[PDB]
Amino acid sequence: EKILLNCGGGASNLTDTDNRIWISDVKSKFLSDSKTSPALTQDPSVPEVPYMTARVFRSPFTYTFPVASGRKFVRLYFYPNSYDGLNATNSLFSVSFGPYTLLKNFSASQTAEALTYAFIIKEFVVNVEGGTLNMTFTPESAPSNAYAFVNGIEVTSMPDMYSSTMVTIDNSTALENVYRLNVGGNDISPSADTGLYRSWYDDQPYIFGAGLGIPETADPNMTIKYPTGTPTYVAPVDVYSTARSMGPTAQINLNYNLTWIFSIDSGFTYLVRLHFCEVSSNITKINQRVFTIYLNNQTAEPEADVIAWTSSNGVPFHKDYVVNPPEGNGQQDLWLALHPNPVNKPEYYDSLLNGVEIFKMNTSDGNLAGTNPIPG
Repeated sequence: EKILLNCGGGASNLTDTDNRIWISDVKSKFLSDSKTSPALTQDPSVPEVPYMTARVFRSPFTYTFPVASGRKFVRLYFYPNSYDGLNATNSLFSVSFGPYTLLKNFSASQTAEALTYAFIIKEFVVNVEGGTLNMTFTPESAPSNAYAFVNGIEVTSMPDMYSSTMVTIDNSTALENVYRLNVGGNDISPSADTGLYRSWYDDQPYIFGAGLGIPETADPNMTIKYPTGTPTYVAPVDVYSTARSMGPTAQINLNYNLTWIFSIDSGFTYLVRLHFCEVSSNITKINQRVFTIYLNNQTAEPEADVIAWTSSNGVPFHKDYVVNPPEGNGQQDLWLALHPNPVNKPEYYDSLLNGVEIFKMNTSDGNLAGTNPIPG
Protein backbone atom coordinates (compact mmCIF):
# COMPACT_ATOMS: atom_id res chain seq x y z
CA GLU A 1 0.00 0.00 0.00
CA LYS A 2 1.96 2.97 -1.31
CA ILE A 3 1.99 6.09 -3.48
CA LEU A 4 5.16 7.15 -5.35
CA LEU A 5 4.40 10.59 -6.81
CA ASN A 6 6.94 12.13 -9.25
CA CYS A 7 6.04 15.80 -9.08
CA GLY A 8 6.40 17.56 -12.42
CA GLY A 9 6.79 14.23 -14.21
CA GLY A 10 5.98 13.54 -17.84
CA ALA A 11 2.99 11.49 -18.97
CA SER A 12 4.58 8.03 -19.04
CA ASN A 13 5.61 6.01 -15.98
CA LEU A 14 9.29 5.96 -15.09
CA THR A 15 11.16 3.42 -12.99
CA ASP A 16 14.02 4.47 -10.73
CA THR A 17 17.37 2.75 -10.10
CA ASP A 18 15.59 0.42 -7.58
CA ASN A 19 12.90 -0.98 -9.93
CA ARG A 20 10.15 1.15 -8.36
CA ILE A 21 7.50 2.73 -10.53
CA TRP A 22 6.78 6.45 -10.05
CA ILE A 23 3.68 8.15 -11.45
CA SER A 24 3.42 11.78 -12.51
CA ASP A 25 1.37 14.25 -10.48
CA VAL A 26 0.58 16.38 -13.53
CA LYS A 27 -3.14 15.59 -13.93
CA SER A 28 -3.54 13.53 -10.78
CA LYS A 29 -6.34 13.57 -8.21
CA PHE A 30 -3.82 14.70 -5.56
CA LEU A 31 -3.58 18.35 -6.68
CA SER A 32 -5.71 20.92 -4.86
CA ASP A 33 -1.28 28.06 -10.00
CA SER A 34 1.88 25.99 -9.62
CA LYS A 35 4.37 25.39 -12.43
CA THR A 36 6.34 22.38 -13.69
CA SER A 37 10.05 22.40 -14.59
CA PRO A 38 13.08 20.25 -15.34
CA ALA A 39 16.10 20.93 -13.18
CA LEU A 40 18.49 23.28 -14.97
CA THR A 41 21.74 21.43 -14.14
CA GLN A 42 22.38 17.74 -13.62
CA ASP A 43 24.54 15.89 -11.13
CA PRO A 44 25.77 12.40 -12.15
CA SER A 45 25.26 11.35 -8.50
CA VAL A 46 21.54 12.25 -8.60
CA PRO A 47 19.05 9.69 -10.07
CA GLU A 48 16.77 11.02 -12.81
CA VAL A 49 13.60 9.76 -11.09
CA PRO A 50 12.19 11.75 -9.43
CA TYR A 51 14.84 14.46 -9.09
CA MET A 52 15.18 15.87 -12.59
CA THR A 53 11.67 17.38 -12.43
CA ALA A 54 9.89 19.42 -9.75
CA ARG A 55 6.63 21.21 -9.10
CA VAL A 56 7.31 24.88 -8.22
CA PHE A 57 5.03 26.89 -5.88
CA ARG A 58 4.99 30.68 -5.70
CA SER A 59 2.05 30.58 -3.26
CA PRO A 60 0.61 28.01 -0.82
CA PHE A 61 -0.33 24.66 -2.32
CA THR A 62 -1.87 21.49 -0.84
CA TYR A 63 -1.57 17.89 -1.94
CA THR A 64 -4.39 15.63 -0.72
CA PHE A 65 -3.99 11.86 -0.55
CA PRO A 66 -6.96 9.49 -0.10
CA VAL A 67 -5.58 7.01 2.45
CA ALA A 68 -6.71 4.45 4.98
CA SER A 69 -6.41 5.49 8.60
CA GLY A 70 -3.25 4.48 10.44
CA ARG A 71 0.42 5.36 10.52
CA LYS A 72 2.33 6.53 7.45
CA PHE A 73 5.84 6.99 6.16
CA VAL A 74 5.82 10.36 4.41
CA ARG A 75 9.01 10.83 2.40
CA LEU A 76 9.76 14.08 0.53
CA TYR A 77 12.35 14.25 -2.25
CA PHE A 78 14.34 17.43 -2.92
CA TYR A 79 17.09 18.14 -5.46
CA PRO A 80 18.11 21.80 -5.03
CA ASN A 81 18.62 23.52 -8.37
CA SER A 82 17.21 26.13 -10.73
CA TYR A 83 13.57 25.52 -11.57
CA ASP A 84 11.39 27.68 -13.84
CA GLY A 85 14.08 30.37 -13.96
CA LEU A 86 14.47 30.61 -10.16
CA ASN A 87 17.74 29.79 -8.50
CA ALA A 88 18.04 27.33 -5.59
CA THR A 89 19.14 30.26 -3.39
CA ASN A 90 15.61 31.72 -3.51
CA SER A 91 13.86 28.54 -2.29
CA LEU A 92 12.70 28.87 1.34
CA PHE A 93 9.50 27.29 2.50
CA SER A 94 7.46 25.38 5.06
CA VAL A 95 5.57 22.08 4.98
CA SER A 96 2.58 21.42 7.26
CA PHE A 97 0.64 18.24 7.93
CA GLY A 98 -2.32 19.16 10.11
CA PRO A 99 -0.99 20.25 13.50
CA TYR A 100 2.64 19.45 12.60
CA THR A 101 5.27 21.69 11.04
CA LEU A 102 7.52 19.29 9.12
CA LEU A 103 9.69 21.99 7.53
CA LYS A 104 10.00 25.70 8.26
CA ASN A 105 12.13 28.20 6.33
CA PHE A 106 13.69 25.09 4.80
CA SER A 107 16.59 25.69 2.39
CA ALA A 108 17.34 22.57 0.36
CA SER A 109 20.27 24.37 -1.26
CA GLN A 110 22.00 25.20 2.03
CA THR A 111 21.12 21.87 3.68
CA ALA A 112 22.58 19.86 0.78
CA GLU A 113 25.83 21.82 0.73
CA ALA A 114 26.29 21.50 4.51
CA LEU A 115 25.92 17.72 4.44
CA THR A 116 27.77 17.27 1.10
CA TYR A 117 24.77 15.55 -0.42
CA ALA A 118 23.56 16.19 -3.89
CA PHE A 119 19.91 15.50 -2.94
CA ILE A 120 17.67 15.24 0.16
CA ILE A 121 15.09 12.70 1.32
CA LYS A 122 13.08 13.84 4.35
CA GLU A 123 11.29 10.95 6.13
CA PHE A 124 8.40 11.50 8.54
CA VAL A 125 6.36 9.05 10.62
CA VAL A 126 2.85 10.42 11.17
CA ASN A 127 -0.56 9.15 12.19
CA VAL A 128 -3.50 9.99 9.94
CA GLU A 129 -6.70 10.08 11.96
CA GLY A 130 -9.08 10.31 9.00
CA GLY A 131 -9.47 9.26 5.37
CA THR A 132 -7.23 11.97 3.88
CA LEU A 133 -3.62 13.12 4.30
CA ASN A 134 -3.21 16.80 3.43
CA MET A 135 0.26 18.31 3.10
CA THR A 136 0.66 22.05 2.49
CA PHE A 137 3.71 23.70 0.87
CA THR A 138 3.96 27.37 1.89
CA PRO A 139 6.73 29.66 0.56
CA GLU A 140 8.19 31.95 3.16
CA SER A 141 7.18 35.57 2.88
CA ALA A 142 10.56 36.76 4.10
CA PRO A 143 12.48 36.78 0.80
CA SER A 144 10.06 38.65 -1.45
CA ASN A 145 10.45 36.20 -4.35
CA ALA A 146 10.87 33.03 -2.25
CA TYR A 147 9.39 29.84 -3.67
CA ALA A 148 8.63 26.28 -2.64
CA PHE A 149 9.24 23.15 -4.71
CA VAL A 150 9.20 19.35 -4.47
CA ASN A 151 10.60 16.65 -6.75
CA GLY A 152 8.67 13.72 -5.39
CA ILE A 153 6.36 12.63 -2.62
CA GLU A 154 6.03 9.19 -1.15
CA VAL A 155 3.31 7.95 1.17
CA THR A 156 3.63 4.44 2.57
CA SER A 157 1.51 2.50 5.03
CA MET A 158 3.17 1.10 8.07
CA PRO A 159 2.37 -0.74 11.30
CA ASP A 160 2.71 1.03 14.63
CA MET A 161 6.38 0.10 15.03
CA TYR A 162 8.17 2.97 16.76
CA SER A 163 5.86 3.69 19.72
CA SER A 164 5.85 3.23 23.51
CA THR A 165 13.77 5.73 29.49
CA MET A 166 15.68 8.98 29.08
CA VAL A 167 19.45 9.15 29.44
CA THR A 168 5.78 8.18 25.99
CA ILE A 169 5.52 7.97 22.21
CA ASP A 170 2.10 7.51 20.73
CA ASN A 171 -0.72 8.37 18.38
CA SER A 172 0.01 12.06 18.71
CA THR A 173 3.84 12.23 18.37
CA ALA A 174 5.25 12.64 14.89
CA LEU A 175 8.82 11.56 14.12
CA GLU A 176 11.44 12.57 11.58
CA ASN A 177 13.95 9.84 10.81
CA VAL A 178 17.37 11.47 10.61
CA TYR A 179 19.54 8.35 10.46
CA ARG A 180 19.30 4.66 9.65
CA LEU A 181 22.47 2.57 9.54
CA ASN A 182 23.22 -1.01 8.68
CA VAL A 183 26.19 -1.28 11.06
CA GLY A 184 29.00 -3.38 9.60
CA GLY A 185 27.10 -4.18 6.42
CA ASN A 186 26.15 -2.74 3.06
CA ASP A 187 23.60 -0.19 1.97
CA ILE A 188 20.08 -1.64 1.72
CA SER A 189 17.91 0.08 -0.88
CA PRO A 190 14.21 0.72 -0.16
CA SER A 191 13.10 -2.27 -2.22
CA ALA A 192 15.48 -4.61 -0.36
CA ASP A 193 13.91 -3.52 2.96
CA THR A 194 11.20 -5.64 4.66
CA GLY A 195 8.25 -3.99 2.86
CA LEU A 196 8.63 -0.54 4.46
CA TYR A 197 10.89 0.97 1.75
CA ARG A 198 13.40 2.22 4.33
CA SER A 199 16.95 2.99 3.20
CA TRP A 200 19.64 1.55 5.47
CA TYR A 201 23.14 3.00 5.01
CA ASP A 202 26.61 1.62 5.73
CA ASP A 203 27.85 3.00 9.06
CA GLN A 204 31.49 3.66 8.14
CA PRO A 205 31.10 7.39 7.19
CA TYR A 206 29.81 7.98 10.74
CA ILE A 207 32.68 6.37 12.65
CA PHE A 208 34.54 9.03 14.62
CA GLY A 209 37.96 7.66 15.47
CA ALA A 210 40.62 5.81 13.61
CA GLY A 211 38.92 3.02 15.57
CA LEU A 212 36.81 1.47 12.83
CA GLY A 213 36.86 -1.94 14.45
CA ILE A 214 36.14 -4.81 12.07
CA PRO A 215 33.10 -6.06 10.16
CA GLU A 216 31.49 -9.35 11.15
CA THR A 217 28.99 -11.43 9.17
CA ALA A 218 26.82 -14.38 10.20
CA ASP A 219 27.93 -17.78 8.97
CA PRO A 220 25.77 -19.23 6.15
CA ASN A 221 24.52 -22.07 8.41
CA MET A 222 23.13 -19.56 10.92
CA THR A 223 19.46 -18.59 10.70
CA ILE A 224 18.27 -15.23 11.97
CA LYS A 225 15.50 -16.46 14.32
CA TYR A 226 13.11 -13.67 15.18
CA PRO A 227 11.12 -14.62 18.28
CA THR A 228 7.33 -14.75 18.31
CA GLY A 229 6.31 -11.17 19.17
CA THR A 230 9.26 -9.52 17.32
CA PRO A 231 7.93 -8.98 13.77
CA THR A 232 10.31 -10.06 11.02
CA TYR A 233 9.91 -6.62 9.41
CA VAL A 234 11.46 -4.74 12.36
CA ALA A 235 14.73 -4.75 10.36
CA PRO A 236 15.96 -6.86 7.42
CA VAL A 237 17.93 -10.08 7.78
CA ASP A 238 20.96 -8.29 6.35
CA VAL A 239 20.93 -5.76 9.16
CA TYR A 240 21.00 -8.47 11.85
CA SER A 241 23.37 -10.72 9.85
CA THR A 242 26.10 -8.05 9.92
CA ALA A 243 27.77 -6.17 12.76
CA ARG A 244 30.78 -4.14 13.80
CA SER A 245 32.98 -5.19 16.71
CA MET A 246 36.24 -3.84 18.07
CA GLY A 247 39.03 -6.21 17.03
CA PRO A 248 40.82 -9.34 18.28
CA THR A 249 43.22 -7.71 20.79
CA ALA A 250 41.82 -7.26 24.30
CA GLN A 251 44.46 -4.68 25.30
CA ILE A 252 43.54 -2.51 22.28
CA ASN A 253 39.76 -2.75 22.90
CA LEU A 254 40.21 -1.64 26.53
CA ASN A 255 41.78 1.63 25.32
CA TYR A 256 39.30 2.98 22.79
CA ASN A 257 35.57 3.46 22.23
CA LEU A 258 33.90 2.30 19.03
CA THR A 259 32.29 5.66 18.27
CA TRP A 260 29.73 7.10 15.83
CA ILE A 261 28.79 10.79 15.56
CA PHE A 262 25.54 12.18 14.14
CA SER A 263 24.76 15.81 13.40
CA ILE A 264 21.32 16.62 14.85
CA ASP A 265 19.10 19.68 15.35
CA SER A 266 19.06 21.13 18.86
CA GLY A 267 15.78 21.73 20.61
CA PHE A 268 14.32 18.25 20.19
CA THR A 269 14.19 14.96 22.02
CA TYR A 270 15.64 12.04 20.06
CA LEU A 271 14.67 8.38 19.90
CA VAL A 272 17.61 6.01 19.29
CA ARG A 273 16.87 2.37 18.43
CA LEU A 274 19.91 0.06 18.61
CA HIS A 275 19.76 -3.35 16.91
CA PHE A 276 21.74 -6.37 18.11
CA CYS A 277 22.27 -9.97 17.09
CA GLU A 278 25.21 -12.11 18.18
CA VAL A 279 26.64 -13.11 14.82
CA SER A 280 29.86 -14.92 15.82
CA SER A 281 29.68 -18.71 16.03
CA ASN A 282 32.32 -18.44 18.83
CA ILE A 283 29.79 -16.77 21.20
CA THR A 284 26.94 -18.79 22.77
CA LYS A 285 26.92 -18.02 26.51
CA ILE A 286 26.50 -15.33 29.13
CA ASN A 287 29.52 -13.20 30.14
CA GLN A 288 31.49 -13.80 26.96
CA ARG A 289 30.93 -10.35 25.39
CA VAL A 290 29.91 -7.59 27.84
CA PHE A 291 30.04 -3.90 26.97
CA THR A 292 28.87 -0.46 28.02
CA ILE A 293 26.80 1.78 25.73
CA TYR A 294 27.28 5.53 26.04
CA LEU A 295 24.96 8.07 24.44
CA ASN A 296 26.30 11.64 24.46
CA ASN A 297 29.11 10.58 26.83
CA GLN A 298 26.51 9.38 29.40
CA THR A 299 26.05 5.79 30.47
CA ALA A 300 23.01 4.39 28.71
CA GLU A 301 23.53 0.64 29.19
CA PRO A 302 26.02 -0.30 31.94
CA GLU A 303 26.50 -3.97 30.96
CA ALA A 304 24.94 -4.89 27.64
CA ASP A 305 25.43 -8.58 26.91
CA VAL A 306 23.69 -9.86 23.82
CA ILE A 307 23.48 -13.50 24.94
CA ALA A 308 21.95 -12.40 28.28
CA TRP A 309 19.40 -10.42 26.21
CA THR A 310 18.65 -13.04 23.54
CA SER A 311 19.61 -16.38 25.21
CA SER A 312 21.05 -17.65 21.94
CA ASN A 313 23.28 -16.98 18.96
CA GLY A 314 21.59 -15.46 15.94
CA VAL A 315 18.51 -13.97 17.61
CA PRO A 316 17.54 -10.41 16.58
CA PHE A 317 17.03 -7.91 19.39
CA HIS A 318 16.53 -4.19 19.74
CA LYS A 319 16.43 -1.61 22.49
CA ASP A 320 15.22 2.01 22.44
CA TYR A 321 16.80 4.95 24.25
CA VAL A 322 15.61 8.55 24.41
CA VAL A 323 18.25 11.29 24.45
CA ASN A 324 17.71 14.90 25.45
CA PRO A 325 20.64 16.79 23.93
CA PRO A 326 21.99 19.85 25.75
CA GLU A 327 20.39 23.26 25.48
CA GLY A 328 21.43 24.71 22.16
CA ASN A 329 20.69 26.57 18.95
CA GLY A 330 21.48 25.17 15.50
CA GLN A 331 23.15 21.77 15.02
CA GLN A 332 25.21 19.70 17.43
CA ASP A 333 26.79 16.24 17.41
CA LEU A 334 25.10 13.20 18.96
CA TRP A 335 27.72 10.71 20.24
CA LEU A 336 27.14 6.95 20.38
CA ALA A 337 29.93 4.88 21.85
CA LEU A 338 30.63 1.25 22.81
CA HIS A 339 33.30 0.07 25.21
CA PRO A 340 34.06 -3.30 26.83
CA ASN A 341 33.05 -3.74 30.47
CA PRO A 342 35.72 -5.94 32.11
CA VAL A 343 34.38 -5.71 35.69
CA ASN A 344 32.76 -9.19 35.68
CA LYS A 345 35.81 -10.62 33.84
CA PRO A 346 34.07 -11.74 30.63
CA GLU A 347 35.77 -14.23 28.35
CA TYR A 348 36.47 -11.47 25.76
CA TYR A 349 36.75 -7.66 25.93
CA ASP A 350 34.75 -6.49 22.95
CA SER A 351 31.48 -4.89 21.93
CA LEU A 352 28.88 -5.37 19.20
CA LEU A 353 26.33 -3.38 17.21
CA ASN A 354 24.26 -4.38 14.19
CA GLY A 355 22.17 -1.33 13.30
CA VAL A 356 20.87 2.02 14.50
CA GLU A 357 17.86 4.23 13.80
CA ILE A 358 17.58 7.77 15.08
CA PHE A 359 14.38 9.82 15.04
CA LYS A 360 13.62 13.39 16.00
CA MET A 361 10.42 13.61 18.09
CA ASN A 362 8.18 16.64 17.77
CA THR A 363 8.07 19.36 20.43
CA SER A 364 4.72 19.99 22.12
CA ASP A 365 3.88 22.67 19.60
CA GLY A 366 3.74 19.93 16.97
CA ASN A 367 7.02 21.19 15.49
CA LEU A 368 9.64 19.01 13.82
CA ALA A 369 11.44 21.74 11.85
CA GLY A 370 15.03 22.61 12.67
CA THR A 371 17.31 25.29 11.31
CA ASN A 372 19.30 24.97 8.08
CA PRO A 373 22.81 23.60 8.74
CA ILE A 374 25.77 25.93 8.10
CA PRO A 375 28.40 24.69 5.60
CA GLY A 376 31.99 24.35 6.79
